[PDB]
Amino acid sequence: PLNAIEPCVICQTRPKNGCIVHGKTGHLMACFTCAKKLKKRNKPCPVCRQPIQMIVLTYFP
Amino acid sequence: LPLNAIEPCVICQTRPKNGCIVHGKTGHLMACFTCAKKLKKRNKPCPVCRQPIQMIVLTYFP
Ligand SMILES: [Cl-]
Ligand SMILES: [Cl-]
Ligand SMILES: [Zn+2]
Ligand SMILES: [Zn+2]
Ligand SMILES: [Zn+2]
Ligand SMILES: [Zn+2]
Repeated sequence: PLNAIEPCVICQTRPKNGCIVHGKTGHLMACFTCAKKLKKRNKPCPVCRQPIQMIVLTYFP
Repeated sequence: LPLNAIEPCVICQTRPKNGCIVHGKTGHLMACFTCAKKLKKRNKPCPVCRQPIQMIVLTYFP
């Protein structure tokens, strides 16, 4: 996934570490800060429009 | 920026890192969904932090 290393598609600054979770699937295209704002404002997933169940701060060990 | 995100699953060394191991509010992404599901199914902890595995999230990269 060559886009995994590109910046947050919302702020184009921070890395993609704000995983938007819904059930057993996640869309990772946004930083924790950007993804938390969406959760806080009760917005859906930007790409699939499923509700945001949680934000997971994603590390690549 | 996490340049290691595009390296393969550290377990099978084949499939991409799309098996996010979730525990509390954090996730360790270093394994494919297949490999991460086997760990969860067999009730193993997170390979790198040993926290219990709450869930595996099949991670897509829009
Ligand atoms: Cl959250
Ligand atoms: Cl699971
Ligand atoms: Zn952002
Ligand atoms: Zn989504
Ligand atoms: Zn694997
Ligand atoms: Zn862990």
